[PDB]
Amino acid sequence: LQDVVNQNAQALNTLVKQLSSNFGAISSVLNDILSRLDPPEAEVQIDRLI
Amino acid sequence: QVQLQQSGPGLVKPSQTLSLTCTVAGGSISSGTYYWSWIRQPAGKGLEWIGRIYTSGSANYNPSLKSRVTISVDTSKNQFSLRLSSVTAEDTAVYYCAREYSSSYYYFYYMDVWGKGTTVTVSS
Amino acid sequence: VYAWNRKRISNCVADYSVLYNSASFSTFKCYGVSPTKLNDLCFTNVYADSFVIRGDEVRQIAPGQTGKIADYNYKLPDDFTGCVIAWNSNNLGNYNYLYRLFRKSNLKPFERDISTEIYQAGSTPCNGVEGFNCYFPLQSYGFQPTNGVGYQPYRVVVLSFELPATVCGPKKSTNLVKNKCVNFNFNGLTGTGVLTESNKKFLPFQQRDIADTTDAVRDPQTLEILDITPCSFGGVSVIT
Amino acid sequence: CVNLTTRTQLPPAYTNSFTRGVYYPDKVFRSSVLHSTQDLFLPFFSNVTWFHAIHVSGTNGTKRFDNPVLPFNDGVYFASTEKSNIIRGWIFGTTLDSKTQSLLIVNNATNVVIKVCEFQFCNDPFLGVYYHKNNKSWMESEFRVYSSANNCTFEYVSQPFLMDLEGKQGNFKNLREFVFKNIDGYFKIYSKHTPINLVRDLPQGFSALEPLVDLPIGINITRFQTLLALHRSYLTPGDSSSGWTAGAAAYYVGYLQPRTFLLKYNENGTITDAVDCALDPLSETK
Amino acid sequence: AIRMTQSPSSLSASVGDRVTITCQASQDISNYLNWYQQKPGKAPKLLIYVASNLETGVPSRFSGSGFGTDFTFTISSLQPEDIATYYCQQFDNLPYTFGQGTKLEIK
Amino acid sequence: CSNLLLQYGSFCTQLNRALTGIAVEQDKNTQEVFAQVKQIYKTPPIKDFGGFNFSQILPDPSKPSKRSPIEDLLFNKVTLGDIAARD
Amino acid sequence: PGTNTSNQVAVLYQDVNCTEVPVAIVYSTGSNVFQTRAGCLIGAEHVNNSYECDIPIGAGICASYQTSQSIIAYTMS
Ligand SMILES: *[C@@H]1O[C@H](CO)[C@@H](O)[C@H](O)[C@H]1NC(C)=O
Ligand SMILES: *[C@@H]1O[C@H](CO)[C@@H](O)[C@H](O)[C@H]1NC(C)=O
Ligand SMILES: *[C@@H]1O[C@H](CO)[C@@H](O)[C@H](O)[C@H]1NC(C)=O
Ligand SMILES: *[C@@H]1O[C@H](CO)[C@@H](O)[C@H](O)[C@H]1NC(C)=O
Ligand SMILES: *[C@@H]1O[C@H](CO)[C@@H](O)[C@H](O)[C@H]1NC(C)=O
Ligand SMILES: *[C@@H]1O[C@H](CO)[C@@H](O)[C@H](O)[C@H]1NC(C)=O
Ligand SMILES: *[C@@H]1O[C@H](CO)[C@@H](O)[C@H](O)[C@H]1NC(C)=O
Ligand SMILES: *[C@@H]1O[C@H](CO)[C@@H](O)[C@H](O)[C@H]1NC(C)=O
Repeated sequence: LQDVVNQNAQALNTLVKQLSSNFGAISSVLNDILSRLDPPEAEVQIDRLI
Repeated sequence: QVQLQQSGPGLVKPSQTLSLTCTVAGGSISSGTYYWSWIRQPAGKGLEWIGRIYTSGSANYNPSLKSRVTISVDTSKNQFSLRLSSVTAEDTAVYYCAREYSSSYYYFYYMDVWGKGTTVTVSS
Repeated sequence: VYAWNRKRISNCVADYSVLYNSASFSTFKCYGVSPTKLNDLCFTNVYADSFVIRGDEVRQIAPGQTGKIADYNYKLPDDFTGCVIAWNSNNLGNYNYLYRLFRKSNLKPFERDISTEIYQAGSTPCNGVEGFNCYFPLQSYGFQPTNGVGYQPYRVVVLSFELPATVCGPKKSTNLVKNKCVNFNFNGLTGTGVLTESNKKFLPFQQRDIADTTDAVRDPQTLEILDITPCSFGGVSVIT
Repeated sequence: CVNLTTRTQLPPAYTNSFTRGVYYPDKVFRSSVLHSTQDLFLPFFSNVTWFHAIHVSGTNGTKRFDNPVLPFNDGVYFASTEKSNIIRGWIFGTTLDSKTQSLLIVNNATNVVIKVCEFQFCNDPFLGVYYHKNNKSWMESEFRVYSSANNCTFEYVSQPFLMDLEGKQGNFKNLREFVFKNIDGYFKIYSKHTPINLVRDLPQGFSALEPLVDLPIGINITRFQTLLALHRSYLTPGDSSSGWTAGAAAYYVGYLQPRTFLLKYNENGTITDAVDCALDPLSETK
Repeated sequence: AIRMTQSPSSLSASVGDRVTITCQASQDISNYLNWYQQKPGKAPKLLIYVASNLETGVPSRFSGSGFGTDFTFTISSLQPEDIATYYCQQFDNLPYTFGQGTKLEIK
Repeated sequence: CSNLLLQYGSFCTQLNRALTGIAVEQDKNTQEVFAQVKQIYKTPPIKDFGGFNFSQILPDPSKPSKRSPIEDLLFNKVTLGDIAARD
Repeated sequence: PGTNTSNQVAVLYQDVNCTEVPVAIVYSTGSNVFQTRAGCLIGAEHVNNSYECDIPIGAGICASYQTSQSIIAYTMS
């Protein structure tokens, strides 16, 4: 029984931690991207993150 | 010209509490530059330091007597006092009060002014 | 170029608008941030390097850009965030802008070498003696006023910075609201949410979660600790 | 200053470093987590030198030990313990002959001052001043054996961080862990004043460091040292008072060898347990 | 505690001679050595707080030298008023311990 | 970001539908495995039981919560700002 | 084994010839090196008796912790 809960929890933690990943972009926070780069060339970064 | 003058009972019965006081004149004891100490000398013997007290209240004593000795300071009246319990035949001595001065850049420590002393005898 | 100056600027609040309104600037370039959005961001240890090149500058000055002067004097980091500016200064015939001639080894970005020793270009090596075919370095480049483009001096200035900031722009500070869903821009970090009270020990400065989401902020003024909680949201079920 | 080239003898001693030298990587708050990261550190158990140069009035017949050469080696450790606040500043640089800017620290006195001057050598212009109870301001005298330079830049003044705490005839109370790091952004400094009752044995308790200052500099450092040789002169030769006599210094040191650590912040926000990775297969598993 | 041992416990000397008394501490005390004078029937008086300098009102004939654990106190020219007991005292250990004393007498 | 996701078909709808189907099917499993009789029987006061004893697994007639010491111990042994799991 | 019981760890090199582990190699010393079809086992002595499996390894070799205090590997019973 403990295995099911442990596996589900670990999977969810990994999914959450995946957010802190720049994926090759300038930053791992989209708000930083918005505040730093204007839309005409921020779409590439946004698309990579998505 | 700071001078220290002692007020004591002179005689204390065995197993009673000896109380001494040293009046400091020529300046206030509340100055943080000095350490005020009690020292004693038995008749015909050498000198044995009993303890000091910093003006802030911190006290320190010879370990051989730490349990029985208590030194206090009263800066509002510029005196400091000694209380020595369980007086014994070896407690007969002249008791001096003295000021110590020290620096922090150079932690040398020396007794630059002394009191006159007071004879304590322990007898019934 | 080989002897550039590094002026560190901090605790300043200047109008980052005239820096491009200057029509004297031949061309304005930014590589890390949007030029219009220069006031919003918070900076840290701004640098003010300055050097000049004879015409063919932009062809060599760029992140990951080769070029003899660029590869022998000063390269930019591959991950670079700055805004270099360039403008002609020929009016300011004048063989005083002496340049380095050649360097045997490539120069690491952000290192300055003042030493000028005649390298052993020829086969004969010598110590302290000008050897055979030893090309003398530090040659003054032609700057005749009537010379055409690509041979004229400039007044290029490169502005590099790092993104604990204390480098503000021309944005006026405002008042604080507690326990309400607001758009907060505290110093560098901005976001949306509700600001509440929380009481822990925060000897370390500023801000923090499993997802690294911020949970507390050090107020730049009236230094205290607030807590950030997302706006109440949830799913809607339409029973019919 | 520098030294009187009194290199009488050099006994090299090695000591086993226990769990020591854990510092805060970045100024971000965390609590009750197990965040793991890689950065500049020193190994949990690495042999380090024990430079027994603490010649407080000599070791035996004014047996004084010098400390001329000490290379930086990409990062440095430091520690010392002594009642007397003889510790005075550190020196950094490659040539130290007005060729590279050298980091000079003066402590105590009024306030701590840090300079990166391009001076030739240790000037010692006023390092012996108004000491003990000379209580007269002649100001005419100056330190004899060496001269002074003038070139300077980036003077910094602050409250003295080289704190002696309570300098008193206690058992053992003072242990300073001044850790110096060099990165392009800024020369980073850490400190931790701890009371430990063992003098020869480096404490095995698990303490942590805290940041001190953020001074931005990008100059190259290849060697370090410390000059406690101020007031080394006897004042008057008949007087024969160099402080007490000459000086003394521990300057227990070591080098970094960076790695990856796993730090466990406690409930309140401090470091309770840190573990290495490559120390052992069990460490890799952890 | 730190034990202090002086070479003479008592001595008799004549007016004008140079007298030297040594003090030895059980272990290295650096230069933390103070010198006290005990006149007959008088309170203790500090003479040499540090070997280098002389305390106020201390006759110039008193000087000190020495190193490590062994220290010397010298009177270049004894006078009849110098009859007294001289004590050395360390403060390296926590107690401000004093020596056993040296009685200096004048012939 | 919301606008830029609109150019990717209906990925979000597919994922949401899949997860909703998951959520439905677990509770279906529970209803299937547990609810097999539609007459909630009442526990008779245990007196005879031919001499056998059952006080450990029948729900406690004392505490209002219809649990048993075996059941309570089983619940307490499992280790799962409202808390949803271990982490 | 469990950290509560001890801290002694042993290493296993997968399908690396024990006759060639000198190329592969405080645990690199030759103290008790055993060869299994699953690889080269370093840090545990070999035992000849038969016990139930506690930590599987490969090819039937099962390892356990029994007391002075060290790790053993044996044919699974
Ligand atoms: C900035 O605000 C702080 C808030 O306490 C205040 O103390 C300080 O004087 C202000 N600085 C000024 C007005 O220059
Ligand atoms: C430190 O040096 C000693 C020398 O006696 C050595 O035995 C020990 O293994 C060394 N520590 C290491 C290598 O971690
Ligand atoms: C400071 O350095 C300059 C070299 O740029 C030198 O000319 C000057 O004499 C120096 N100042 C001194 C030695 O006081
Ligand atoms: C800094 O000094 C070190 C000393 O080892 C050297 O390796 C390095 O190349 C130097 N960096 C420079 C000169 O930029
Ligand atoms: C955290 O601080 C509290 C303050 O009451 C203290 O009780 C607790 O022991 C601290 N936690 C530590 C030291 O790990
Ligand atoms: C059944 O178990 C209960 C629980 O302890 C006990 O009170 C009762 O006496 C038992 N009845 C038997 C053993 O017949
Ligand atoms: C392992 O070494 C032995 C040495 O006798 C050799 O016969 C065998 O072929 C080797 N196995 C390999 C290389 O897979
Ligand atoms: C285990 O068996 C092998 C097979 O011959 C033998 O070499 C070894 O000595 C034995 N170990 C024992 C009996 O402890």
